[PDB]
Amino acid sequence: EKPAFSVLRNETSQAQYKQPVTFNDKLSDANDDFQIKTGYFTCKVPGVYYFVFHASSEGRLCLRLKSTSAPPVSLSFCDFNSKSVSLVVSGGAVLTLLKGDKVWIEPFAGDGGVGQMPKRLYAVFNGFLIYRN
Amino acid sequence: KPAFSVLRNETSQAQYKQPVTFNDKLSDANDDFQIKTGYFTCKVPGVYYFVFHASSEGRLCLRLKSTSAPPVSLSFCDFNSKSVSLVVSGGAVLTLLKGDKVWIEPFAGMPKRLYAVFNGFLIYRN
Amino acid sequence: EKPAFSVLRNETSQAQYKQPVTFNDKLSDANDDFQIKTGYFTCKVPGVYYFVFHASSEGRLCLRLKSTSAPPVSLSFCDFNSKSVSLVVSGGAVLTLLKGDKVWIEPFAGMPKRLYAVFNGFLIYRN
Repeated sequence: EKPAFSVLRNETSQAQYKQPVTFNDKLSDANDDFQIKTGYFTCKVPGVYYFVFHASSEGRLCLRLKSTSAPPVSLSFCDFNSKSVSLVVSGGAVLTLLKGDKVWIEPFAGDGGVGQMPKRLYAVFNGFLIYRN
Repeated sequence: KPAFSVLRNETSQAQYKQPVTFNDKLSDANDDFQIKTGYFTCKVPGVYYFVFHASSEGRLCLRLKSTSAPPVSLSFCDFNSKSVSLVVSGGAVLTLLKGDKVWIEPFAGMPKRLYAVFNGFLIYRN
Repeated sequence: EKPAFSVLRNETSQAQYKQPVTFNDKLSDANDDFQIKTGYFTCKVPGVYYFVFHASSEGRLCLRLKSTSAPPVSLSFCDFNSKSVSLVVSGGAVLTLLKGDKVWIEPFAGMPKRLYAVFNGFLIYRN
C-alpha cells in the first residue's frame, strides 16, 4: 500500500475562483492523504508523485495545478472555447514533494474583466506515489 | 505488473452503451485486456490507474465503467459542434478485486467512428 | 529511485512541424533520462513505462507521441478547432522500452505556432 487517490466533484455549488477545488465523493484514497473538504492533497510520504485532473464547466475553463512545495509549482491548463460549449480540460505533472507539501487545483478566469460569477465544475482529480524519497 | 495500452483506429462506428473495442494492442504485460471485447479483467487484486484519450467528430460522451463493488460510472463529455473533432480524456484510480472488469463506452448526452487510446496499470498489489 | 520526469515548454518560439518539441524548464527528472534541449527521453532502464502530455496552442493542434522502439510508436492526438481558440490536447501511452530507445512528442499539420506543453513519464516496472 502507498499513496493513491481519486476524488470527484459533482455538485450544484459553484466552484470559487482562486480557491482550491473541493470534492464531494472520494473514490479512492489509500493512505488517507486527501481532504475533500479543503481540496488539498497533503504529502505524508516524501517522494515523487504523479497528479492528473479532468474537469469541465460551461464555457471557458481555466485550471491551475498548484503546490506549496519549494520551488512552488503553478501550471495552467485552459480551454478558451465559446460560452455555450462544455469541454473536458485535462492537466497534470510529475512532482517531487516533501512531507507537509500540499497539492491542489484551482480555477481562474483566464480572460475577461471584473465581476465574473464562479460556475459549476465537474472534476476528477487523481494522484499516486511513484517512488519514496 | 499488469500494464496495458490499447488503440482503436478504424473505420467502424462505435456503438452507444457497449464497450469500445480496439484493433491494436501496444502493451499488455499480464495479458489482462481483450481488445475484441473491450474489457480489462483484473487478475491481480489491487489499486489501478486508468486513463483514456479519445476523439470523434462532433459531440463525444464517454463513460469509464467497472463491475467492481460498488460499480464505477464516470462520464467525460465534449459538447462541441459537429464540424469539430477534439480529444476527450478521462480516468481514475480504482480499487479492483480479481474478476472485476473495467472498460469505456460511448453514450448520447446515429453512432460515429471513434479514435481511442485506453491505458491502465497496477499501482500496488492488495 | 525510478525514471520519472516532468518537463515544461513555456516560451515564445514556434514549435516546428515533424521535429521533437523541446522544453525550457525541467520540473522533475529522477534518473536524468530527459534532455530538454533535444526533446528526447532516452531509456536507460529497460522496462514498461507510462507517458503523457498536455499541450495547448492557438487554433488547430496535432501532436504525435513517437519512439524508436521495435516496433516504433506513432500515436496521434488532434484538436481540430477554429483559429481564435486555444484548447488543451492530451495524450499518452504505456510503452515497453529497451535501453537506448527514445521517446518524444512532435507537432504535425493534421504555419507553426508557439506551444505550451507539459510532458510526463515514469517507469512502471523494470524488465
